[PDB]
Amino acid sequence: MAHSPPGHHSVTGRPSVNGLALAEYVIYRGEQAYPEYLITYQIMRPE
Amino acid sequence: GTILIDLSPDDKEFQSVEEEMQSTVREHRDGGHAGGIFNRYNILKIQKVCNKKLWERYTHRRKEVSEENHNHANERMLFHGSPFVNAIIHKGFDERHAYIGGMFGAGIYFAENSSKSNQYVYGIGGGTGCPVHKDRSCYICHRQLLFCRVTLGKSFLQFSA
Ligand SMILES: [Zn+2]
Repeated sequence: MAHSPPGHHSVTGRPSVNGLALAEYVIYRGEQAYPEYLITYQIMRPE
Repeated sequence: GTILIDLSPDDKEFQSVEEEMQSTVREHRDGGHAGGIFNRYNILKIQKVCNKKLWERYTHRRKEVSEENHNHANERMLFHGSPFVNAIIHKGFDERHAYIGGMFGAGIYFAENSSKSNQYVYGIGGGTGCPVHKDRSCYICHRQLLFCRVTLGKSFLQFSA
C-alpha cells in the first residue's frame, strides 16, 4: 500500500465532467474504515 | 470475533440504509458494461456486522485522526464493493483490499454512489461477471456491498476532469 499525501488522512476524488457523479474516497490505512452493514441484493432489469 | 445480526425490514435502520443504496444509483459512462443495466435494486437482506476488536481498532485510529484535525474525524458512511467482502467482515480492511491500479493510487476505495461500488462487486471492471453465469449484468445472482463508517480526517481534494 501507498501512503497518504503529507498532512492528509485520505484522498477525495471530486468528480468533474460528469455533473451527476458523486465523490469517491481513498484511505491508506485499513483501520480508518469499519464495515457496519453487509447488504445482500440483486440488480433489477428495468421495466 | 465477527457476528452478523439481521435487520428486520420494519426496522427504521433497515429503511435508512436501503434508502441510501437506492437513492445513490446513477447511470454510468460505461452504459452498464462493468456493473449491469439497472435503475434500482431488490434488497434481499441487511446485516449489522459486529466485531468488538475490529470496532476498537477503528475507534482507536479515529481518535488519532480526530486529534490531528481539531477534534474532527470527518466520518462518513460510504459504500464499498469487492469480491473479498467475506474476508473484510472477518479480518478487517488492510493492503490486500487495496486497488493498486486506481485513479488515486494504491489504497482502499469507497464511493458515495452505491452503483459505483456495484461495478467492483465481481472485480475490477466487473471482472468476468457472476461466478455462475459469467454475466456482469446478472439479474439472478445475489450480490453483496458493504456500507462502511470511514474516517476521512483532513482530505486531499483531487479534481477529475
Ligand atoms: Zn449469475
